[PDB]
Amino acid sequence: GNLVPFTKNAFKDWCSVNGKRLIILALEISSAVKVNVIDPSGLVRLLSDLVESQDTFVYLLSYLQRSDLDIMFKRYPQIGLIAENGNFVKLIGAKNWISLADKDELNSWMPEIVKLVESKVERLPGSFCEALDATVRFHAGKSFSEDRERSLDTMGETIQHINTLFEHNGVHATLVRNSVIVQKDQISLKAIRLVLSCHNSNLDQKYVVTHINEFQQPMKDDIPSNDHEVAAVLYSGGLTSIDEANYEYVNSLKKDIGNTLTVTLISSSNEETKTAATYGVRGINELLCILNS
Repeated sequence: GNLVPFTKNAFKDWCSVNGKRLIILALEISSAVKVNVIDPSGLVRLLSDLVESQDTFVYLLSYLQRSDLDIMFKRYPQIGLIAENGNFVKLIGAKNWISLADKDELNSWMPEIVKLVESKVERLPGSFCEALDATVRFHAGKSFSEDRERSLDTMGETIQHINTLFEHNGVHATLVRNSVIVQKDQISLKAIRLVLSCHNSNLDQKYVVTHINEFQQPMKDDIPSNDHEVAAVLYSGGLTSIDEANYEYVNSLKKDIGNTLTVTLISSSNEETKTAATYGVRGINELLCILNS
């Protein structure tokens, strides 16, 4: 609420560089007929000028699984995709997904996580389990209205249970809205770093896949190649803990990239919530109109 408003001038200033521009948009995409939600065709339409620019690369960061995103954006190859918050990446123009998630890790831990969450569901009527390929989400569902206190208690209990058992694997549970999400530590940061590296150092997919262990390493270890092909990076999101980690990371890139900009969607009322984003916008249409200017 106390952030400087995102404007066309601030955006155009950010664009004022010699080199590639990387834009990562963490948006809730829905094909349904929250209020800051948009459909695939609307997103592409509202950014038609932005994407048609030759030096600009736009990526969607989404919690959705690969198969849902492929259905949504099959007709729109101009948009890069990052699925399940970073576990999978489809570079612009690519036919195949890159798995940042390690399949042996998935095969080993996902069934245990799902079983654990399902056992919580049994003891909390109205709740349900959503299992994707590399993430698990425990939804309070109707249990939240039946008894919000019991629901929150059970979710907090579940967070402690999962973190105690899986933290050593680099896996954590977090409370997001009225659900618990289980994911790989800093996987969104690692995906952003991977996408940035590809466009910054001109990596082809085969190199990335062959050297995927390097992109799976902790965010601490970072020495970028001589290339500065990308001269500007922008991240837009909301006000979640995961967004915050992304804002802080993109903000920190100012030492390596040149121009960086972070902007968050704000509303009435999450105005008092703290954020590391530099700028704020009050709606998705306003955000996209600025980015397309």
